[PDB]
Amino acid sequence: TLSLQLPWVEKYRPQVLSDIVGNKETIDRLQQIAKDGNMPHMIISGMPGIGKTTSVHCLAHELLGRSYADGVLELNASDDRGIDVVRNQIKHFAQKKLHLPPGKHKIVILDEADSMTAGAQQALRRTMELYSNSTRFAFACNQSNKIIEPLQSRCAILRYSKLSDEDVLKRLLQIIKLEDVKYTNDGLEAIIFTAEGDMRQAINNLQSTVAGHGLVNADNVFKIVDSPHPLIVKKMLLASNLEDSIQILRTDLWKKGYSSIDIVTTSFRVTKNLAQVKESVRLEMIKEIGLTHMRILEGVGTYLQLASMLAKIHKLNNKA
Amino acid sequence: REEDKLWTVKYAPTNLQQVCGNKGSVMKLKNWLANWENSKKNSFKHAGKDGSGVFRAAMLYGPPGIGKTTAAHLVAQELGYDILEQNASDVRSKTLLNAGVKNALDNMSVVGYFKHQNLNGKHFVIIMDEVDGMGGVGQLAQFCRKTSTPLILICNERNLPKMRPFDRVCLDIQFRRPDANSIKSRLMTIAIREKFKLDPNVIDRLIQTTRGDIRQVINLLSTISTTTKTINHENINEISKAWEKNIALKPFDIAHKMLDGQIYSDIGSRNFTLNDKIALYFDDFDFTPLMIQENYLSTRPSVLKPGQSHLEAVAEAANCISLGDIVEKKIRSSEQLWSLLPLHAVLSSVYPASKVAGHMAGRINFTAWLGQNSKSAKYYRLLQEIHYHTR
Amino acid sequence: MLEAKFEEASLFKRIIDGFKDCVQLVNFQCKEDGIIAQAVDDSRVLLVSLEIGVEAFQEYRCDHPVTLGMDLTSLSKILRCGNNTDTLTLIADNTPDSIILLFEDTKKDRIAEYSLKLMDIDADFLKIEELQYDSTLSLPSSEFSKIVRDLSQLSDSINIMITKETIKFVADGDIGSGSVIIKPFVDMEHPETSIKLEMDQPVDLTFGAKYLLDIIKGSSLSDRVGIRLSSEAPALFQFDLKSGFLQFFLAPKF
Amino acid sequence: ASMLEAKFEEASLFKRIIDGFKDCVQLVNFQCKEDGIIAQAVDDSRVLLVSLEIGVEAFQEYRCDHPVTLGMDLTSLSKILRCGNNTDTLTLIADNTPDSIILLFEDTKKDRIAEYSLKLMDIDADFLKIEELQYDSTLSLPSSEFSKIVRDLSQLSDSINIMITKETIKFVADGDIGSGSVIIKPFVDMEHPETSIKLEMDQPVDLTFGAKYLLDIIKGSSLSDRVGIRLSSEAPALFQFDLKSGFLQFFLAPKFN
Amino acid sequence: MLEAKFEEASLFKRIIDGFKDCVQLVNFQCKEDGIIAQAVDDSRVLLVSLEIGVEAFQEYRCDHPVTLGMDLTSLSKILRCGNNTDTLTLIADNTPDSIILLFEDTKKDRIAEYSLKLMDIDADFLKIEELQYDSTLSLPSSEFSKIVRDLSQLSDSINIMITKETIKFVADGDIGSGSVIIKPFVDMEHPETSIKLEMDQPVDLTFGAKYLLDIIKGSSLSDRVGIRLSSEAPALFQFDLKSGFLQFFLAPKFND
DNA sequence: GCAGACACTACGAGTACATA
DNA sequence: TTTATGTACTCGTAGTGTCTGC
Ligand SMILES: Nc1ncnc2c1ncn2[C@@H]1O[C@H](COP(=O)(O)OP(=O)(O)OP(O)(O)=S)[C@@H](O)[C@H]1O
Ligand SMILES: Nc1ncnc2c1ncn2[C@@H]1O[C@H](COP(=O)(O)OP(=O)(O)OP(O)(O)=S)[C@@H](O)[C@H]1O
Ligand SMILES: [Mg+2]
Ligand SMILES: [Mg+2]
Repeated sequence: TLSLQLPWVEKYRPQVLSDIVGNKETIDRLQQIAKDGNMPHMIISGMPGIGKTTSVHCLAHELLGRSYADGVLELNASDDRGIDVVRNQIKHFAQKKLHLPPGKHKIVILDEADSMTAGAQQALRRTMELYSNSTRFAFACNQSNKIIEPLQSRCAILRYSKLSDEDVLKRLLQIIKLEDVKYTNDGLEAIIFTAEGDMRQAINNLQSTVAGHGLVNADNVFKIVDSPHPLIVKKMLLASNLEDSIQILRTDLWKKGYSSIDIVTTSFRVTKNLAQVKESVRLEMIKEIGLTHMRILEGVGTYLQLASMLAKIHKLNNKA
Repeated sequence: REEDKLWTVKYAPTNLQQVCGNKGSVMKLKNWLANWENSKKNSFKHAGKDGSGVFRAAMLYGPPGIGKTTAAHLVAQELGYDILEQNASDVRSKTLLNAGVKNALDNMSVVGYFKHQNLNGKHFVIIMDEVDGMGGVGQLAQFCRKTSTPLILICNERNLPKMRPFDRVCLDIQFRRPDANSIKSRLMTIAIREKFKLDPNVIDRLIQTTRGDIRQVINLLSTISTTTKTINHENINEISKAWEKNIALKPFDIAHKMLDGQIYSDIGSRNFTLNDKIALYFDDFDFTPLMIQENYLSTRPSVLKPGQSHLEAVAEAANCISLGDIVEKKIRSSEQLWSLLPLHAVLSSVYPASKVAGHMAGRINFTAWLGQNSKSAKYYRLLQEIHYHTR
Repeated sequence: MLEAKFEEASLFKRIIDGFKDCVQLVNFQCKEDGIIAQAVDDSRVLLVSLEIGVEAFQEYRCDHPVTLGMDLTSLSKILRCGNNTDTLTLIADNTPDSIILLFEDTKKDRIAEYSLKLMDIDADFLKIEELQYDSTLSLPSSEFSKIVRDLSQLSDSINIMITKETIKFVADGDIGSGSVIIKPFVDMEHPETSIKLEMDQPVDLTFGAKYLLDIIKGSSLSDRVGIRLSSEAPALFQFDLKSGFLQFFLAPKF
Repeated sequence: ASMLEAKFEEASLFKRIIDGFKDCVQLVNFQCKEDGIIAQAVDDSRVLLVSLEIGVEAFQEYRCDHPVTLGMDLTSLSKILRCGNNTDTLTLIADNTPDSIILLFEDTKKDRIAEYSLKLMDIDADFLKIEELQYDSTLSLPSSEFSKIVRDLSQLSDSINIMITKETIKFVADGDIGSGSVIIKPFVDMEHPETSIKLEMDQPVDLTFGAKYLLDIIKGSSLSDRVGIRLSSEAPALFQFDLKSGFLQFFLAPKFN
Repeated sequence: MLEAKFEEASLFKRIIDGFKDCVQLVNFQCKEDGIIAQAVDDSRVLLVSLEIGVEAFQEYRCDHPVTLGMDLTSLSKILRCGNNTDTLTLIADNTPDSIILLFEDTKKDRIAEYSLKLMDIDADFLKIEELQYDSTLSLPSSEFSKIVRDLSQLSDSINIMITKETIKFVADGDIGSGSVIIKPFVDMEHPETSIKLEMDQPVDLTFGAKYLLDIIKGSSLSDRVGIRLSSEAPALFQFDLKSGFLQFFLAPKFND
């Protein structure tokens, strides 16, 4: 068993703030914090895979250098971050006396901060308020709703947005030029379409296509990784002909190996996130999709139930 | 030092004349703590001019970042009272609270002995900041009944049932959202002191979007001044949208926002999509289904379809409320299907309120099904008692 | 630059055991004359002042005055890890971010070197006073500990009376009465059993028992303890260590 | 009468042997043979491997003609050993490929007789031929000293790093409270031969281990007066506790990086 | 009218310790011959009988027959003051709605008096149908508790197969099987450990687990416990006492 | 060595969340 | 505030064990 090569997701992880693409204003603000040194408490939020925790790690590396071994305390969901056994850890770390450069402070990376309990954040409130001169915190959560409002009242809100296609394409081309793999622009746009602004997904699909076919042409890309089924569901629900919707359902989901419950949940999510049709029509569509969802969850999962769901969706859509 | 300290720390108020807004509440606190000893000499058998003679304890609540902690600290320090604070970072368990400041309820300040005329620099003022971070509340209430030192508490939400015992054991002082003029002046001073330009019309929108959170306003100013020192009316909407605070909403306000007729209008749905309605329901998923049902029939409807009367809309909303009941029963059963919550959200709050939306006929009433159900459960128990006794 | 060599890691463990129950953060201020520790309880009601003479150390080398603010729990844990018989050696580098306290064993050879991370104690310094105390009574430590543990089962209020030139202890209160009067115990045969009292004015001071246990827990270090009472200034519970002194300041209850 | 008979001199020996590695292992696979009884068992995390072996000299009488695979459960085994007087003479009894074994808790030497039986457990995992290899180092220190060092260092960090270089044993554990650096110089004493820090040297080793697993190792220090540790950069750590007639190894897997 | 003065405070407490888990409450019936308090469990399966003599437990003065029904939790809470020297005093006046439990100590002058509430039960059935038992067994109670807890930990069902010269205890469970056999062995030097099984007819009855645990909980009542088995009849677990005895009954559930 | 003291692991009752 | 399992967290308690001591 030979030692595995490090995956391109981790091999080409950025180590400096310049390499992170997307959200130019946020990255420039982070760079100005980096050279300025006056890091405030911040909470970083966004959709997964767009570069949240890597910016935190890069900023922690840049602000303080050889002190990175002991000047930063990183915590995560794998560590049992509770109210009692962990309040002492941050209390000691903030109370720990370590000599920094004049404009640098200790960093407490509470990575994946949306999973902590309420009491832990309640203690962290005064923990942050007391030793603000010595230590600074860095929350990195997918969802900022779990963080209580006292924590939001003393933090710098840094909202990341989903990456534009141009930035993903730019960093992808950088990766190709460092790896020297033959590429076609159609294949690259296929990767961009499949990723949906999720960068790690783009890198993983690039890995699979490169190591599966050598060439990243569009046919090989669509052979290896399938198109995202939310788009297929949205296409199916928006069709005007019932026969067309049924054919799309069967061919693209039932013959491709998709569970009925997955189709129902994706249809519910697409309907609630859809905006072209009238609001009320979306309300009855959601009600019918939920009725079919109850039928599926109660035990009867069949192509017939999905076909009936589509038939009634067309009944509401075509206005009787 | 400078340039290495947080902006919300170096610009903290130094006296009671540097607090933005809440002049009445700070004045009330100063009067109460400046007359506690007279009440002690009076043995707490009558009130004073403002009523401070009956309450040996006070409590402060309000929105975060408005100045409760700063007001408490400045009031304690100005009269020389030695601060003795307990916080959520330390344990407030019953045994440790009895093993903590219980002896300090009538002792003296040894550091007050050593520090120092400071006539009243020789006593403890006790500070439970962040009371909501909790039998701790019972021990704190029993402390409030019997204390030989000045005592105040700082929390955020009195309406929570866990501070219900604090109903009439403390002198309540309520802090509100400060008026924008004082914050405007403070930010003018800060901007002219920290070399970055600030535009007067921008402070109003910053306070409006930040929802009266002065500390977060200072943090916003610092973060913007890190790279773009100039603040104008061009990027005001960009900054407001980027730093908008998604605060949770109270059940009565949830019912009010759900029953507002604008969100279901064609124009009003571009920004407040139904996904936002689901997210608004999910804040309090245990009270919203009960709140919608008890006041969806006491409004003027403003979204009536042509040829449809108010009664028809009421019936069509009641049908989906009944459907949501069945959905909830499947959710909270042995099967325990909690993936069905988004469906229950629609069927119990969104659709029934999408037909009777409009201004209130009266006003939003608290849910009565809880009290009626409790009384019915007790009546069932008493019925079973007499059924078994006579059998 | 700090090199504090102990003849054995016994008296240091004993003093840390003695005052670790009440105070939780101390601040060792090391100077040429030796080491000075200033301690304030978390309730800010009792103050522990400790200084150790240079002759207690087997060898003490210092260059610059450096402070060391520690944590009692971690320090006590690290000290208990090491063997009692070993010879402690406190070492602090140019940067006082961490101390290097190491245990040396004469038998065998086991250098169980340990490192402890310092803490940033607040800017409050020592403001030691010299105000006159009316009462200075100095009695055996063991029997004082015995009698105050006997009286501790009563109410928390422990008031000391200086009436009639005789040491009069009272432990009365709400739950019961604990008034027990003791007599001077001066003896010519045993110098370790001697009691002297100034008796300037019968002043009345009351204290708390749950802390007084923490004061009397340090009775192991010195067989002779002296309560120095003042009309206004806080009480003093001084223990005359072999080289320095270890004294407790207790704020009078009221 | 029964094919497999193993009458212990005392139930205390088997109780101590079982309690030595009861905590760190859930499923045990005994393999009785004529040469003796062995037990190769793997932890749930598949990091710590226990290889019990009891020679024929630790049994007052022993006889097992056919090889028997006794896959068992230590929780119920210890529960069975929990009941029964410790002075009693245990006699392990099993049939030809049985569904259970019989625990003869013969009280004293007469009168009361117990017949506790534990249903045999189907463990199809074959024994792992991890015996030994060319180990870089071979040290030998008293069990009490090693247990004390591990117990002291576990309170300071979650990882204990064992380093051997130029006839010197060094334990370091850097953590949050502090960083222990307990060091041992090898020596030998004729006056007290039990305490002797033996050592061998081929190449220096710097291997780190978890704290909880090392505590699990030192829980078994009551069985043996001496413990022998052998380390290598390309081998799991070996902790050979010497018994009255056999041994009890502990193949611990070091962390990487 | 009732003056049931008890010699030791931590003796009636020792009895109610056994009484606590066997049944939730008992209906006391005090007579000058002795104190009897029998109660029926919630399952109507386990029967508890109480008998207290008059020669010991200080002087007993039952002027009138008094029937009282009360709980044991509050009784234990009052009897928590169970010092080795303290005594007991039972006083029941006309309409004894609240019994005053006087504590007087010989070693110290401290006194303690408490009142116990009385609930309205007025229900007590006393019937002892069977006295003849095929097998009568006496053995130390601590060993009985040990063997019962060891067998009940392994299995939830306990059966006994009494044969010639063997008092066989067998417990079959999913985890395994425990078949402990004890022989009748009497040492004149150690009366407590003496074991005799009188033999008239072999008895094979299958019992439960929680009932056996409740029976063995009161192991400290007697050094030697009298175990009586009768075929096709309820069992009798008689615990001896200095004045009287306490017997426990159980139905031998059997579905084969 | 028996007794107390000590801090440890183990256990049980209570609360709060459950879709983005 | 009812909901009605399963999960996770937290605290408190009861013993159980080895460690100091006379
Ligand atoms: N803007 C970016 N520029 C370059 N690489 C990026 C960028 N965003 C993400 N990546 C890559 O994404 C991988 C790791 O992304 P992460 O930042 O760890 O994901 P994330 O933002 O933390 O989302 P979650 O919530 O943790 S799943 C690495 O391979 C990075 O190179
Ligand atoms: N009225 C005010 N005027 C000026 N600065 C203020 C005012 N209120 C708050 N601040 C600033 O906000 C900082 C912190 O305010 P705090 O009083 O600690 O907030 P808070 O009232 O405690 O709310 P919590 O505790 O987070 S819920 C102060 O140090 C000031 O810099
Ligand atoms: Mg991440
Ligand atoms: Mg506050």
